Amino acid sequence: APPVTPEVLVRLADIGTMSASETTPLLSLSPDGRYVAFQVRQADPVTNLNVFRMVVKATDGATDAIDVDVGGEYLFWTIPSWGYARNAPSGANLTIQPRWSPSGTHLAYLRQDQGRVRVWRASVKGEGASPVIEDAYDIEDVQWLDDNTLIYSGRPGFVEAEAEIEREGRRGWVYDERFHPLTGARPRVLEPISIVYQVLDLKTGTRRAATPTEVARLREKPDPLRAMVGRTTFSVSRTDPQNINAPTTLVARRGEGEPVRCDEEACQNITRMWGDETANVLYFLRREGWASNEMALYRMPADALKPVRIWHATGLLQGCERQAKRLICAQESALQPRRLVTLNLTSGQMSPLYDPNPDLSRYRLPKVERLTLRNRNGIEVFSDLVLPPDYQLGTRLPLVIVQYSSRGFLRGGTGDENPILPLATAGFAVLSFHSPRSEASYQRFTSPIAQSKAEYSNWRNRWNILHTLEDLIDDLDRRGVIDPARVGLTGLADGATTVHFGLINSHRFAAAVTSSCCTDSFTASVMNGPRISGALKAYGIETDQADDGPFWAATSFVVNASRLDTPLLIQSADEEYLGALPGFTALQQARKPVELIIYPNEHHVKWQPAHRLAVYNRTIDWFRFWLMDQSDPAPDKAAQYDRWRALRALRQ
Amino acid sequence: GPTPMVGLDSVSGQYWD
Repeated sequence: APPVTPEVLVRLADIGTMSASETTPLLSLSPDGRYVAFQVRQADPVTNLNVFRMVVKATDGATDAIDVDVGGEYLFWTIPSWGYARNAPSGANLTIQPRWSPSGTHLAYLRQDQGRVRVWRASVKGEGASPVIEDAYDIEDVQWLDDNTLIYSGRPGFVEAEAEIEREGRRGWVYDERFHPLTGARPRVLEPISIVYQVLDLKTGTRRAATPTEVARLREKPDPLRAMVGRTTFSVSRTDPQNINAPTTLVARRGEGEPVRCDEEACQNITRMWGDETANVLYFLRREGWASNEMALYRMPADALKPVRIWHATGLLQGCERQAKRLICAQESALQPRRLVTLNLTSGQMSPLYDPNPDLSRYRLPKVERLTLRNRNGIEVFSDLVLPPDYQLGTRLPLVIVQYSSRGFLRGGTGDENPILPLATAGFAVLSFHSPRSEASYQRFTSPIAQSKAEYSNWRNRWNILHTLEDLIDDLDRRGVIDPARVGLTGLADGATTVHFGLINSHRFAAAVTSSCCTDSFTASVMNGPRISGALKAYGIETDQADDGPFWAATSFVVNASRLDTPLLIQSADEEYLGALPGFTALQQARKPVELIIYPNEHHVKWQPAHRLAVYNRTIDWFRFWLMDQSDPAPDKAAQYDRWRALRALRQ
Repeated sequence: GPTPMVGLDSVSGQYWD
């Protein structure tokens, strides 16, 4: 049975944005409940393109899925942040939620071609799709008002503001709060920029202004934490509404009556609920078990406050919507990539509905085992241990750590950068680390910004993270599973920070890979520009200290270059590389084994399939080289190993 | 991180959760 290689992993299809959870709106049920519509994305590293398909599948399971549209460009998820109308893209794709017409015969949805987001309309038995709305601005959302009428939104003001920036540039721009140098040398558009609503009649091609009523049908979103059954409104609240770390509890109000709080433990920290008038019940989801490692679904007769658990598992259920007494969900788990599933709301039985991948038991899969421990600060931790398919007990393996969430399918860790199953296939033990809760998250805080400030104070939470990794390593060391002198560490985003912290404040790692650098004043103050730099200070990032200040000594590679002896590979997007340069240069000057790779037209999370594959392969090669002393003799890698042999020789 | 909600994804202006 063939192995799971980087070539296999990069081609495993997906549904919705990279990191999806309970409320990710990645599917839509038809009005009568008989069909589910959703987008499938599949990456091709040879053509270096994602291929997108809009898919319709009967919820009864009896007929094959149908592609009702094929095509489009990778549409970035973007939002306003920091007072900018559009922050740099994280690189993640926007989840595309198809809108069914009231008749159930057509879909409307966003789709990008030639750099422009339009509304497309597709026939649901497969007969074709075409764009029906385009404007000077990207369309941001759409709904059906009736079978022939669409309302849609976007920001022509954003376009106009861009043209004003372009005019102003003729006189030079003052460097101020509009700039974010890391990502580009132009002023950004500042908020406020308004959203404009328009209505299109598809039968006449005419457009008109929306009415306030129509507008609210687009603007208002359902609260997934609120439901009605009869006269009873279910919601969730805290005994102390200000304290964000106080657990929420299910509450019931009959009409305008007093709220009644459910006392049961099961009613705490609900993530999703659904009311069913016919059955007169409330259903809800939540996380539970050690370190919240499992999901569970509850059924609660709406007369009372006695929830009963009907399903629980490791994994995730995402985007779930109800048809009668089934839930239709996306679902994933360690060895199951994202697929659609039906959950029986009486028995709690889960059945396959649609899997865009073949069955992976076709491949020789690594062995997975969920680890649990309480860390030295008393906090419950889980993580996943992945072992090579031919693992014989007694064998001490090199270890590679991938961060920092492990709830779902073991793909590439956060940002999909570090290939878990292929690493195991290559002979490594892999720890898929699920970063634990901070101490601060157990204390009273009125703002997530104030909590952050407590976590960064003296890098207290970063130490809790590092000590947790050291606990896990020590565990696997006692079990005789790993050689503790041969531990590799990877990170992207918050995991990158952990890598930087880890290489300076321990000697437990023999090799590392990061997607970005650095955690230093240059990156956080200078390259962010004055707006973001100033805003980060409230989060506990000391951007008013220069790099030789006390806060940065724990993480700056410029300050600590001369004692940083661990081999480090940085595989950066061009959009983040500038931040790495002072650090990189100090390391080279101090003759350390560091290498920086740059990828063009990329983001914080990488989107181009050829790039991802190349990242996967180099990261495997890197760990094989430093932790196994092995090199692949393929002649197109010879120059890479020349370079890495030279890095190795610097160490003496 | 990929998902732009609550907390810091590193120190360069991206959000987590």
